[PDB]
Amino acid sequence: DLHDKSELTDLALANAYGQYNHPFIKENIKSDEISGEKDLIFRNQGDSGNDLRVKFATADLAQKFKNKNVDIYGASFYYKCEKISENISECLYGGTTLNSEKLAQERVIGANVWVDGIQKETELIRTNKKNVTLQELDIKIRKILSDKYKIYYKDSEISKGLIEFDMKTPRDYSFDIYDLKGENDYEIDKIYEDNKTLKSDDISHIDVNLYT
Repeated sequence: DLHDKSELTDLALANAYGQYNHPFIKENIKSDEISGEKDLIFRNQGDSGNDLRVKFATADLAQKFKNKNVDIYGASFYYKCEKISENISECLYGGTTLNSEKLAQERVIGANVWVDGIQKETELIRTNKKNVTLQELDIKIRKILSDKYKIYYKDSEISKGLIEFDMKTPRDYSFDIYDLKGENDYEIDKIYEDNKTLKSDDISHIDVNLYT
């Protein structure tokens, strides 16, 4: 039972359309500043000079990355992002991996895609990270699905969709693309606050099934 796009508000759709098409990506930056037990602050490193607040589910996660060089890839937002200082604060959940943890060669993952059961062109996503967040993978697939199938347009035909990430062992992860937790990003993106990370070389493939 997949959620229908009709259940979403115009604001939820517009927010999803914006964030999945414009991921926040930063390579090799470092915060030695914890805020509110569970957040790391990167001053001046958000978009357009803004400060970045990266939010984690736990103090242990924030502490793991404190004073480490990291790469960030995640969905960013402003509304309800807790103020840091005088500069504008931009936020993101998780999306964080150690910059030193890199593969010997790029991993390219293929996604088989179907719309009403009809097979569409394979989609390809890639990473050089030894450990990659599930958030990054999800965003890279939703970006292509948005580009090609307009999944977050209000009037486009797609009304249901599931993305499944399968490992080389019997373990998978999945996202129902219309099961948004709220209409604002600060709530929607909490699905990434666990900073869930997968070993890139243990990922097998991705399945995308969309329906009208």
